[PDB]
Amino acid sequence: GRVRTKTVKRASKALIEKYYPKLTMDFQTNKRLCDEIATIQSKRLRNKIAGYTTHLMKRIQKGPVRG
Amino acid sequence: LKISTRKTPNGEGSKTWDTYEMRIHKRYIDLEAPAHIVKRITQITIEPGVDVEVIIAA
Amino acid sequence: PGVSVRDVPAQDFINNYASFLQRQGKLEVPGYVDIVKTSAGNELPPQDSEGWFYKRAASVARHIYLRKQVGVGKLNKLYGGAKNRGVRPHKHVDASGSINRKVLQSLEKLGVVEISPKGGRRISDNGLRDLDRIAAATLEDEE
Amino acid sequence: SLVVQEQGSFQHILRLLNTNVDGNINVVYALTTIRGVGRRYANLVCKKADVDLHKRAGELTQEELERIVQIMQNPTHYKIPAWFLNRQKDVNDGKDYHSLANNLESKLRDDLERLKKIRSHRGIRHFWGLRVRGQHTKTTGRRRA
Amino acid sequence: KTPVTLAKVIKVLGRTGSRGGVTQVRVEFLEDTTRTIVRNVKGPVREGDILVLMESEREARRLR
Amino acid sequence: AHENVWYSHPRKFGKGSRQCRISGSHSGLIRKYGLNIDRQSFREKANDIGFYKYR
Amino acid sequence: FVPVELATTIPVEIQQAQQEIKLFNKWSFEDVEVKDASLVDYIQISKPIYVAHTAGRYANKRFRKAQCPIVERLTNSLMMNGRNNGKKLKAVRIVKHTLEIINVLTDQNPLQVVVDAIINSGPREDTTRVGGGGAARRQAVDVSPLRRVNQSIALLTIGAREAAFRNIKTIAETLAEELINAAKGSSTSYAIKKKDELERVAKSNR
Amino acid sequence: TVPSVQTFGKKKSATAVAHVKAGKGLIKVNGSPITLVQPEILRFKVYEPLLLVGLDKFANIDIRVKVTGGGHVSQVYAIRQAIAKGLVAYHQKFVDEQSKNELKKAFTSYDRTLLIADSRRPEPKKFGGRGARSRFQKSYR
Amino acid sequence: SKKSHKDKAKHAVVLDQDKFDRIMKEAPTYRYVSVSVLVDRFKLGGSLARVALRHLENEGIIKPVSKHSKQAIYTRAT
RNA sequence: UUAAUUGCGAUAACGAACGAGACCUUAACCUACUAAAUAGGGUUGCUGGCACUUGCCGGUUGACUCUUCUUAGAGGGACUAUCGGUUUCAAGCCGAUGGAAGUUUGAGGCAAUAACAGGUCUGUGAUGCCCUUAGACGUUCUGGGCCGCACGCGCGCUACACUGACGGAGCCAGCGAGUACAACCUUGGCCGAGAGGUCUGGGUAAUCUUGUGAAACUCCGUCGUGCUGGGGAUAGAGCAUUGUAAUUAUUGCUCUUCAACGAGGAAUUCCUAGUAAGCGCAAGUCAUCAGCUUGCGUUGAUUACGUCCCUGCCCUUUGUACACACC
Ligand SMILES: [Mg+2]
Ligand SMILES: [Mg+2]
Ligand SMILES: [Mg+2]
Ligand SMILES: [Mg+2]
Ligand SMILES: [Mg+2]
Ligand SMILES: [Mg+2]
Ligand SMILES: [Mg+2]
Ligand SMILES: [Mg+2]
Ligand SMILES: [Mg+2]
Ligand SMILES: [Mg+2]
Ligand SMILES: [Mg+2]
Ligand SMILES: [Mg+2]
Ligand SMILES: [Mg+2]
Ligand SMILES: [Mg+2]
Ligand SMILES: [Mg+2]
Ligand SMILES: [Mg+2]
Ligand SMILES: [Mg+2]
Ligand SMILES: [Mg+2]
Ligand SMILES: [Mg+2]
Ligand SMILES: [Mg+2]
Repeated sequence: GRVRTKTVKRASKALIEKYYPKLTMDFQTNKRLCDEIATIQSKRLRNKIAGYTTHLMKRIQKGPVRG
Repeated sequence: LKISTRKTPNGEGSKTWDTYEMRIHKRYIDLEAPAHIVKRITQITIEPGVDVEVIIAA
Repeated sequence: PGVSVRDVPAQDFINNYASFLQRQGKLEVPGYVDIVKTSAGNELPPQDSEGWFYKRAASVARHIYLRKQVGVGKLNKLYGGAKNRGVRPHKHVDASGSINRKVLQSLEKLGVVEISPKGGRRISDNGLRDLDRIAAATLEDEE
Repeated sequence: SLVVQEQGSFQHILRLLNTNVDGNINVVYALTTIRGVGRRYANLVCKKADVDLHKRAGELTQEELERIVQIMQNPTHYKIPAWFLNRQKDVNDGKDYHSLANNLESKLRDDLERLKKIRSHRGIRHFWGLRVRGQHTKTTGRRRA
Repeated sequence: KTPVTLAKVIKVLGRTGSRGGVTQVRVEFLEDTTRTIVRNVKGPVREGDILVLMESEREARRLR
Repeated sequence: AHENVWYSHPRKFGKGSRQCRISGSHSGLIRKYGLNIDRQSFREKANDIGFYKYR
Repeated sequence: FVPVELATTIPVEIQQAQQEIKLFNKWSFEDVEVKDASLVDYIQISKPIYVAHTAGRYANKRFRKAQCPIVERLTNSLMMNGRNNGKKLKAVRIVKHTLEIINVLTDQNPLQVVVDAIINSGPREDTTRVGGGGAARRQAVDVSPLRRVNQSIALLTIGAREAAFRNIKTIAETLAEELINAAKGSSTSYAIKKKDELERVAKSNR
Repeated sequence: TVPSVQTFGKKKSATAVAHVKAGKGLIKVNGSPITLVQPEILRFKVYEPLLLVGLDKFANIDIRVKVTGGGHVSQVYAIRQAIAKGLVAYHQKFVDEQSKNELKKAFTSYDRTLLIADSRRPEPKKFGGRGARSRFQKSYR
Repeated sequence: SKKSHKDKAKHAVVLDQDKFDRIMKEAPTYRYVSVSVLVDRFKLGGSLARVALRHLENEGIIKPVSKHSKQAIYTRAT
């Protein structure tokens, strides 16, 4: 039952829309980028944000996507 | 430091309890050190909440 | 090579030590044997009417050899299980104290147990020597 | 290990202290079938009489029965302690006895009628047939049978 | 006689029954693998099991 | 109120030997660690004391 | 067979040729095969085990229950009553005694007897409640092979249990008798009797 | 210094600490040889690394295990895991890679818990029931 | 408080000479010997089941397969 | 699609707020850091024993050294990561692999709007009104009751026994708690058969009780299908403890009588993994008393991994003569 509610999806969308040249395919590098370029309070939310950012980046790499 | 307590002040209601608690951390330190500087350390850098105690043990 | 009590099974060593202590005339049994429950937990005396005291002494001697030092109350906690409290839930009931006290004094007379400075009683050089000797006896008895 | 057990001598029924007792049971648990004698007391009486514990009551000899019988009527003579006795301190004459098959029930009945006559609360409660040792009776023992 | 036959499931058609504890599958015979039936199972199944049937003309009907 | 009889009963122990320290009540008392506060007042003042709901 | 020298002397029989893992160092898992083809992959004699006791997470996913060793499942189903519910070492001892007893009677390596009894005592067609209250009946359906294994184990243990209850014979001996009788089609077995009756009832309610 | 390392193995509340040294094939638990483990019927459980690997693999290697906490069978599983992990760690540290990999292949292909600690631990109890996740009873009348 | 079973003594509480020649005659030809098996034939009470069962370990009349308590497992000597 | 008004989206809806989630506590994993005579380990001392080969099992608050386990701080770790299926190819689901961990990782703590004439004036020196306020419904003292018993019902405990009872022997935890203006946790040594008694010594606590040497459990024997060595209710007598005071048995212990009880109808309760169940221990009540509760740990499963059939819950559509709302 993992659905990744509003906050992570919106934050990842803004992260991609403002930092696409710096984002990569790897989860760990994007995790460090999420740490440095954004002030996520906790770290579980940070990991979820980085994971959805990686998923959206992979979808973009496959092709162009809506939103 | 834990206490369990019934929530209802009157016994009526579904049986529901709660557990209040603190933790005490101790972290003792011992020094093979000179006299005056050690005491001056004890009487300085005191924060409310944390309690300092000194035992000579000499 | 050399052998300690740790290298022999517990039950066989205890049985052999009880038999050896029974064979020789030392280790006097208190005059109140055949009488006692051995603990409030039990409801009957030992099934082995005579010789059970030797078994208890053997177990006690092995226990002091293995552990650091043991008093009387600690043995009371060790022996004794669950008392059938009629229609109430079972609990833990400490063993009888007089029996273990007499066991320890008899072991003192045999020289196998020495009074320890830290309280309680520990093993003695002569007694632990006999314990290793009879451990060897049991071990080469096996094969 | 095993014995033929001398066919023609193993008893099957006994009458020790005017109660019929089956002899094929183990000696201590055969003695347990007489009123006022339990497994502990019978076990100790058998132990003091030197008769074999694992023996069968229907196979031990006659003088064994009479020695056991003698032991279990004046226990204090045979080093049975002051305690472990059935009725100690004996509030009629102060001499610790041990009640037996007929004597136990009879003397319990005289004690009961003494409590009835003395007009004690315990006595009248016994006379009524209610609980004596202070248990609740709202839900306990609500059926005679 | 003893016409015990075997049938390997090729697909599971959901779970049926008023209880909701029985399932419905499409079984294909160990022989003549082009001949299949629909059958009701009472227990946990998945793609790969081999049911034992004492019948072959029977077809499963949804239990209501 | 003869002094020999008034409040003459011993109160060294039992239900009424100690009170609530908040309400003076003898019911629902918490004697753990010398709190001596009854349960409801404890629920009220736990956060001030240092007790919190944690798990 | 090449006794390895060590400062600790493990017994020779425990050192002999131990690339030949046995159940209780007595019975070989090889030579044991499943006669029925339907119940294969749901009887786990394939893997070797040195004890019928393993703290395995056999109840996390849906179908790992099959991968549990079949003897282990028999042990786990023996420990079934309130008076004896958590005791499993006792169940292991009972199963061990049953295996030696079965070895005594008709040697027929007892793992094969266990497997054959489980194959035989499992029903092949069962029934379900389908009646709509007023017209309530039973309804004939088929059983999953995993449920066949489960049910066979269940009735075997139930029969052993009520054979041992207030009876002279030990639980191990009653279990051995039930397993031996269910190895064949002997109707004197309780598990096979329940199987036969249940299949007959399912036949009556097609 | 003698080549020697220290490993450990855990159960619900059991913990076996095993020191492995270059010895003479000497396997003791709590100062007693492995053949006399507290119980008797889980003894093969504690021989299991020995026979799975083969004794000749560690014939000049000595074992000392101190096991504390938890009940009997939990302690036994703790010794099992401790001995297995000690063997694997020693082979990694001082012997070779392929040897340790072969030991891991022999182990993990059999009762994965031999090298991996069990994840299951007891569930805290809750009010409203005598069990961790059970309720008391209802009356309704 | 019932009376349904109506069981008799049904057990030889004491061994007899004819019963001894019996236990010895089918000491073999009983290809599996145990307490329950021995008492199944009405000739042993059950306490002496262990007595005669242990006695047969005298001249190797039967062989032990396992000697765990609470039961016994013996086969005929071959 | 989700556990979710959780998202993908379509759109007279656009932006938002509370709830859910996020968040904290806790349980895992840390041979990576910091460290430790209130935790452990190694080497070496000084010794004990057995072996005689240099080795084994021990003792010492003698030294040097270390932090793997035991601790607790800062941190790391998992985000469904990789891959394969399936999905208007989007949200997402299923499987395998690597993992410690892939049910929201497990368990919880808070937990929205609106409401009940739900409970509590008997928790409050919270309290409006009414009552009483002197032989008082105030306060205190003595004794009794809150425990009675023709009866019914609700939580449970012990059992009906062989997977057992009883004897010995093995010997394994984690939560706690513990004395000061009072008298707590008790080791150890002597007595007693036991409860218990006495003399000393520790501990205001990782130091002492305490490694709480707990039960179930394991090994060897006695019992042998007999309401029996099961079951221990009901009673008789005696010995002690707490208490100003124990009778209407406080409680513990010793001997005896040993009752109903043969797995329990209709009916009905709880529960899908360290779960249920068995087993006990600690803490709260406590001067003494649990068969209770709150927690903790030991041994540890069968059977699902689904459904709307019974009992209900959420959203939508529909009908209503209902709105104190199908009582
Ligand atoms: Mg014991
Ligand atoms: Mg026992
Ligand atoms: Mg019992
Ligand atoms: Mg029980
Ligand atoms: Mg439970
Ligand atoms: Mg560390
Ligand atoms: Mg994919
Ligand atoms: Mg959660
Ligand atoms: Mg008022
Ligand atoms: Mg008043
Ligand atoms: Mg009342
Ligand atoms: Mg209730
Ligand atoms: Mg009994
Ligand atoms: Mg502990
Ligand atoms: Mg114990
Ligand atoms: Mg009886
Ligand atoms: Mg209460
Ligand atoms: Mg479900
Ligand atoms: Mg209207
Ligand atoms: Mg109507």
